[PDB]
Amino acid sequence: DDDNTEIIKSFKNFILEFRLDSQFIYRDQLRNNILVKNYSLTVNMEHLIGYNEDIYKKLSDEPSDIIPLFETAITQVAKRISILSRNSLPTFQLILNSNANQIPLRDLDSEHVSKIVRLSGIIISTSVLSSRATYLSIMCRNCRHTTSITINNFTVSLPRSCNCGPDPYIIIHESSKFIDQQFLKLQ
Amino acid sequence: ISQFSEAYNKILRNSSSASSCQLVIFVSCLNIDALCATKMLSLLFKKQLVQSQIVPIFGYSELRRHYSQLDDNINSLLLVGFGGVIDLEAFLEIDPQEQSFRRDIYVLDAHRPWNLDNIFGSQIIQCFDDGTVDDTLGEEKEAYYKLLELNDLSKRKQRKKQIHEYEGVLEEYYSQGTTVVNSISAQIYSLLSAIGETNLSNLWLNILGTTSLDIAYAQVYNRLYPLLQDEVKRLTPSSRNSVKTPDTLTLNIQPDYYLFLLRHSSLYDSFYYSNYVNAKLSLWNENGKKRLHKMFARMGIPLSTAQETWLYMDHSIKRELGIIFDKNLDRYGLQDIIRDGFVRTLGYRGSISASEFVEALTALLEVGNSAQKLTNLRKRWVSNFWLSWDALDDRKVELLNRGIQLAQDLQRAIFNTGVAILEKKLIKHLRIYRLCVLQDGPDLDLYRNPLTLLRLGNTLIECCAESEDKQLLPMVLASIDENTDTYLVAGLTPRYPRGTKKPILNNFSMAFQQITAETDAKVRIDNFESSIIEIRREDLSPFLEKLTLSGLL
Repeated sequence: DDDNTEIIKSFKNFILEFRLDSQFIYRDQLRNNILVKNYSLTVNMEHLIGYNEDIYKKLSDEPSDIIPLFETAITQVAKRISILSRNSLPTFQLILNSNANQIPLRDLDSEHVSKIVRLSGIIISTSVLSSRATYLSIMCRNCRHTTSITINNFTVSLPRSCNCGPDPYIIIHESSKFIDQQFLKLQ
Repeated sequence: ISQFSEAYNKILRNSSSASSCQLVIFVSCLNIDALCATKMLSLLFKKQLVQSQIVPIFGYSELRRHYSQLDDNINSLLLVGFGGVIDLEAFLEIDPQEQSFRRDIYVLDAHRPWNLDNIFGSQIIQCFDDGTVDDTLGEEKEAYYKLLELNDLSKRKQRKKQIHEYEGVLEEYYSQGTTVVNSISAQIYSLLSAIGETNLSNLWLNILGTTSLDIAYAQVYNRLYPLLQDEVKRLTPSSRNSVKTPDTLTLNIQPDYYLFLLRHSSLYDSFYYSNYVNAKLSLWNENGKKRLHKMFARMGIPLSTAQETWLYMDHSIKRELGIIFDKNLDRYGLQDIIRDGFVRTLGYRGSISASEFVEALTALLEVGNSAQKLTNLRKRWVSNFWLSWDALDDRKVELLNRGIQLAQDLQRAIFNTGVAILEKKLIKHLRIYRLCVLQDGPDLDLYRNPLTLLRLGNTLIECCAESEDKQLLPMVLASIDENTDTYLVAGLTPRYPRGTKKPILNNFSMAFQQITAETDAKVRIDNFESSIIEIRREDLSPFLEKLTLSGLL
């Protein structure tokens, strides 16, 4: 995956070199976010598309295969800022809010599926929190293979190979890192 | 009538002192050219750190309140865009004080013809007539040296016959249309290049200046491109990008469009509100609106993709933006759209088309802000002037966008109401000329400003004539909300469809002064421009009848 290296290098180069005259808005967005222990980043797409048209060309193409390479791309940056050596640091969530063109709810029919869509509605009720997983260890029922699975986003079945079978893999909940989830429902 | 550099050294010698200085440069008035000029002028002063006063004058009548009130130590004065028409020597008077007169008022104007009393008989000027109309201009030359100071009965009769002989041809002059030769900014730059400053934002000020008026003709501007493009060639930020880079990062040539707000608005809304395209495609008509969509069907651009903001459209459509138009627009007669334009890129913020910037400033001038009410309103425009002045600065972009969110809205007003007219076919073809009046409309608050009616008047004179046989006929407009029937009425000039043989020299300036000199019925030349006047509904109708006849054209 040299391509992912090529994309992530562009995201680092987008965070470290970005200049609104003259403060670096993102780079400081980062620091001021890790200190309060927010562990998040908010990208402004207009700055993004200003910086390179290209990376927004791909990010509006296949978002769900890319955006997590952007997450890892930014957390690899907070490693060089928030700490220094020669932990643990969760991969930050990015929140991007931008103008674009409002697409009303009725007008969502297929065709834009897996393409970022800005819209507007009144939330009805919020569903009770429940955890998904982020990083969970797994051991085999027999050969006892110790596998650390990094689950990403955005469902995903467990690997069957180290009889053995068909799916001899247990979730270790004593070491598994978890996040949260909501389920809004909007009218 | 002087070298620009030498007029400069003069305004240098009378300037710097203890206490400094004193000079008031008058920026006037509502014309974007003024800003364009006086900003590079003011920056030039700041270079030598010469103290200055700068005054936002609206009314031509308003200038008297200022010059007659506050002057003390000011030995060198500068003025912009005023005096080319009406002379200030009689208007201000002057009253010579102390040859080698103490105060020098520089008058910069693009308007023609100059007042006769101005150029000859040097008192207050120090004229800026150079170099556009020099000329000769032998008609003004014989106007004085003959006139001044001017068997014996036949020599008296001969003399008087000669006097009227000169007075006739002289009467031909100074009674004429007011038409801008070259943008005052251009000349300030010609003055600026002799001193040796090549500054980039300066040059951008020139580009702004030139492109202030392309909404209305060129007229010479069609040949101004050498004088700009060469200068764009006299500098360059880098031989090659080197993306971006974050600094310099400057202006460049791109296939720009008379199309409206391409970069800061959604494409479809960018055709639908554009001024040149309103006309040819009959967009006020529901039957013609479709023809646009047929354009998009020809381009293969989705309707949904046309509705989306221009920043975010796909890259393929961007790379094909300069091709697809060639492939298609030719068929609709829309082939004149693509100019060679100037675009300055600030990089990570965006880019801005030379013209669109001007749309932002104009947007700023009217919005985003019995004699007491009009004075207070003109005052609000005076304050608003600086809100518009600030947007020129590079360091604050944050409010420039406040202009653009307005510039869109205005069109959404202007277009709308514009259509509200064509549905009722309110155009009166009359006989000698075309004329209109808006008796009722939504939100006349926007239409208070002279320049708003300059742009509505512009999209309308542009709409009625494609051309559109026959006989381009100048248009008239009127509007009223408050201030007790002020009914502002602005003069207009015909638009040729890119094939322009003559300047055509707006005649309303003369036709109005003929009426002020007749019954003068509530006629007010208070606005700085000779084309635009005020009227009352009581006296507007007899005024309109006296406008119809006698026709000077």
